[PDB]
Formats: sequence, C-alpha cells, structure tokens
Amino acid sequence: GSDLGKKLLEAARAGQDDEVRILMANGADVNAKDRYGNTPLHLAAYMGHLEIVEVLLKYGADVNAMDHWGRTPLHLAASRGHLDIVEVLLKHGADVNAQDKFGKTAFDISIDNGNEDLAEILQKLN
DNA sequence: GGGGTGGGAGGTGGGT
Ligand SMILES: [K+]
Ligand SMILES: [K+]
Ligand SMILES: [K+]
Ligand SMILES: [Mg+2]
Ligand SMILES: [Mg+2]
Repeated sequence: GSDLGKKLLEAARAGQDDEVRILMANGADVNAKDRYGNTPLHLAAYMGHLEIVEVLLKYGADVNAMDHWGRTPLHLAASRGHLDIVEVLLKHGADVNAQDKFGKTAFDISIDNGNEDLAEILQKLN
C-alpha cells in the first residue's frame, strides 16, 4: 500500500513529468521526502527537469527544503549546471547563502563543478 | 557503481 507522496517521489526519480502532473492534481504531497531527505523538487532540480520544477513550485514545493546533508534544490541545480533552473529557484526565493554540511554554498558548488555562467548569476546576489 | 543524454519493470542494489 503506497501513497501519493511516495508515488510523486518515484515519478520525480524516474523523470516521469506526465505522471508528476497527474499526482499533483490528485493532491500528492509536494514536500514528501525520500530516505535521503530529497523532496521531488530536489530530484527535478538535479535532473534538469525545468518544467516540473515550475509545476512543483506552482503547487507550493518548499524552495529551501534541505536534505540530510543540508543540500537545497539550488545546490543540486548548481552542481549539474542547470542555469535556467537556478533562475527559477532564485525567482521563487531560493536562499543563496544556505551552506551544506561541508560549508559549501551553491556558489561554491557551481565553481567546483565548472559552471561559470550560473556562478556569475549567483555572484551578483552574494 | 553511478547518473538522469539509460529507463521506470526494482527501492531489501544505492545516491541525486
Ligand atoms: K535508479
Ligand atoms: K543499473
Ligand atoms: K539503476
Ligand atoms: Mg536548467
Ligand atoms: Mg553555467
């Protein structure tokens, strides 16, 4: 016996954007958390799923949700070079200063992973 | 194992 939250997480993990849209509409819990502390927003942000990122936020996903390592969606987008995703997160109130367990901000992670264009976007906001 | 340009049939295979 599963629930809408767990299904949402699975759909997010598998990149099934259509499935996500359905679950959202049937009222799935936007802030469900997997065993690592990832919300569906974490997974879409890491995966590069821009449209779903917008869907989740529309449905009120927590923009600054932190995982078990203190990583926010912003940290995950930054590690993967998803610039557009970064702008959308930022436009929705992402905190540029959140530090993960290692002290790193999104800025540092973006530098670490060679993502200079989104680095610049963040640099403006430090 | 590890990543999301591999896909969703798994989450008691594990991380994002
Ligand atoms: K997998
Ligand atoms: K595999
Ligand atoms: K796999
Ligand atoms: Mg992007
Ligand atoms: Mg970049």
